[PDB]
Amino acid sequence: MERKALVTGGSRGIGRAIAEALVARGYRVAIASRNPEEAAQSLGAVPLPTDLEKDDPKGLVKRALEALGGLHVLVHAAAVNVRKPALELSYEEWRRVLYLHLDVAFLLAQAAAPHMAEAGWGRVLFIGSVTTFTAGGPVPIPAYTTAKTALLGLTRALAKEWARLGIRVNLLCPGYVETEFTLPLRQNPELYEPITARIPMGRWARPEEIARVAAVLCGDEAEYLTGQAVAVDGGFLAY
Amino acid sequence: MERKALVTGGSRGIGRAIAEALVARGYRVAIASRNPEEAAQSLGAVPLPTDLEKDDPKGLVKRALEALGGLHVLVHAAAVNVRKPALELSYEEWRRVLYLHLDVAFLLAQAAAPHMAEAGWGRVLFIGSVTTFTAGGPVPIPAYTTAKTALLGLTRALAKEWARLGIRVNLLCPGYVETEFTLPLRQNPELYEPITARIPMGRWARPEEIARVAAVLCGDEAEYLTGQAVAVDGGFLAY
Repeated sequence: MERKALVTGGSRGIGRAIAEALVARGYRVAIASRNPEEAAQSLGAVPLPTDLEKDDPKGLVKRALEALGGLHVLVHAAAVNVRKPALELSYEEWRRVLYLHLDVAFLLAQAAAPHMAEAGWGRVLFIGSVTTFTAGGPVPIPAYTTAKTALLGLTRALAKEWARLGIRVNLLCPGYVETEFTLPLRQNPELYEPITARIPMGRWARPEEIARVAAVLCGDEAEYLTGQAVAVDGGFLAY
Repeated sequence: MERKALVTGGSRGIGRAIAEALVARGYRVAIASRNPEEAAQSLGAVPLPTDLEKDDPKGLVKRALEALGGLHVLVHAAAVNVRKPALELSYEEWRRVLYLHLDVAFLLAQAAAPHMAEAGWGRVLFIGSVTTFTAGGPVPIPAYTTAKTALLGLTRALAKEWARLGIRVNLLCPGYVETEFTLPLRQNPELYEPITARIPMGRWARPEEIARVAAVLCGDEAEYLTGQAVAVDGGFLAY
């Protein structure tokens, strides 16, 4: 395969859809997650079992390099969250969310960049949220909101630093998507109704619809597109 | 051809590159401009001679419908500007810039929407600028800045209104691109140097690089992407 890609959180939800879209583009893909074997076998990707809440990120990148024979694309779609308001949230919980979403994003990108630079072409795709621009509405998710907003700053910073190395860095911000990660949200009218009423398209996205844009940001289409957030939200933020 | 597209300002610069990219996607394209015949013949599109600074916009849309047998995509890339500071600018000049960039955007979209709605699928692509987010730096372009920023509001408004009609509306914001429209800017060190120093990628874009993203926003990739600005600027805004 052409481009070599590593997708964390690639066995479920959005990550899985992105991995599938990249395989469809002819990329050699490695899927990292706690239990990536089923997804890897089904999608035709390389499985890299890992617990990114504990395992050294650069170690995962090394494994990806060894498994793929190079590294051009990094998509950090790993998911996790502690849905509690700030007054209830413990520092440990705050750190758990910020570590996986933000610190690991930095560590993975830092480790992957030299390989992309050597190849003279790279794409880093961080995953944001509508909470990169708002506070989540009826849902108490301060840590998640902070982390997903922080990613926009990291995106701009790395895009600036690595622009001359052939690397493009962007933040894909999906809106409300039908996935297991959002399963608890959709199964409650008091929350689903008010949120959906603000989506002009009147429906939540299918993971594959989000992946179409992720693929663009991981390809030649993004040659002159870097340091930006791209929201794919059915019109939610515009409402 | 599949999708039917109308591209204004499609015989030169960014518009021409977008028209070419759409033809490459298998779309039946109509190019509108003062003298679109050479471009239409070269690219394999339908020429629609028109002076959008004077001719009724809905009349152009009608001609496009007749020439293409339908209408799914509208790209308003027509260009014009009066580079004078606010204290020097006359109301007539202010209106000239706002009319072509903004009023005509509204009139063209308003006329095209019913046809897209009937087809159950549509894409409206307005063209912004880095001045949709800033004031142009060393260049005195208040009218242009105002118009290109206004387009973001129009984009959100129309995206919201037409979401359930199958229409997606977005604003492609190109950075500094090598075109004849920007020819006077590039031929002056005192202006080119300070601007380029703020582009992380260290170079201006080729029209075709911008068109790659325009094509995405005029295709199925943008199914769940609406009411947004997408900046393709080599990292300029992020710097």
